Amino acid sequence: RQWALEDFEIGRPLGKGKFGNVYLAREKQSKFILALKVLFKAQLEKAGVEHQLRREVEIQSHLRHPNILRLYGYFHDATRVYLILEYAPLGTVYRELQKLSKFDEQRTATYITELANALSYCHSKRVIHRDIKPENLLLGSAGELKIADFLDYLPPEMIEKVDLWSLGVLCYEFLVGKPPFEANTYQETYKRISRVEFTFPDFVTEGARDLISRLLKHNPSQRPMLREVLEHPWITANSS
Ligand SMILES: CNc1nccc(-c2cccnc2Oc2ccc(NC(=O)Nc3cccc(C(F)(F)F)c3)cc2C)n1
Repeated sequence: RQWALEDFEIGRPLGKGKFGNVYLAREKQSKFILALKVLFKAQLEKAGVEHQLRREVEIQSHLRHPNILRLYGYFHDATRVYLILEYAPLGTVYRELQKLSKFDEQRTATYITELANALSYCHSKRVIHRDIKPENLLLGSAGELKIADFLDYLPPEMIEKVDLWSLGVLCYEFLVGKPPFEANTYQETYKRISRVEFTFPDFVTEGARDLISRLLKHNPSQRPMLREVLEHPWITANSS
């Protein structure tokens, strides 16, 4: 397939992102609704990520999972790069979280389940996802989470099995409304993650504390496998 900008009808802006604006779009060849990101060669060059982007897209093109935001393909012209992406009608988990302040245990477990299934898919094909932020987590029409990930969220080994640490930080944030190691200073945040200093408010149930505590280990090897997250009693009791 040899894509071009002529193949799409451009609709409303969906906001700014890292290295370009994202627009609602509709492909003339199929009438199908999607999202189009516009990037700039000069901006990608000035930083030095042009080679990292070309790799990410090649990997991203070969991933078919309902909990990963689909990259249908890509193209470029003289001065721009274009990503053809699945549109997520329900927005970000980030925005939802600040709207709702926090999530109950059914919403959290269901999300973690969805994440762990997407992270399992990627494991069975030797693809590794680093840190995962709520900003990179999008929502489809049926409310299902979709990963759009091509300090507070980084494990101790990346600042001094990364998937699992991310699952633990998110599970905490979803229920509590703030990341577990957040502090007023970058140095204080550093100390928290390195020493793994988190405390639960009174309302976090014991089953959730067991999962989070097993996920937030300093030693990467002592973190559970993704199957063990999916079979955890708290997860299966609360997931839809
Ligand atoms: C509302 N529904 C909806 N639906 C689909 C999209 C959006 C969307 C909207 C606004 C912004 N990003 C949006 O989606 C994204 C689109 C790509 C990316 N990833 C990305 O830009 N990665 C990226 C870039 C440069 C260099 C690099 C590199 F190579 F350096 F790592 C890696 C991440 C998001 C989150 N929104």
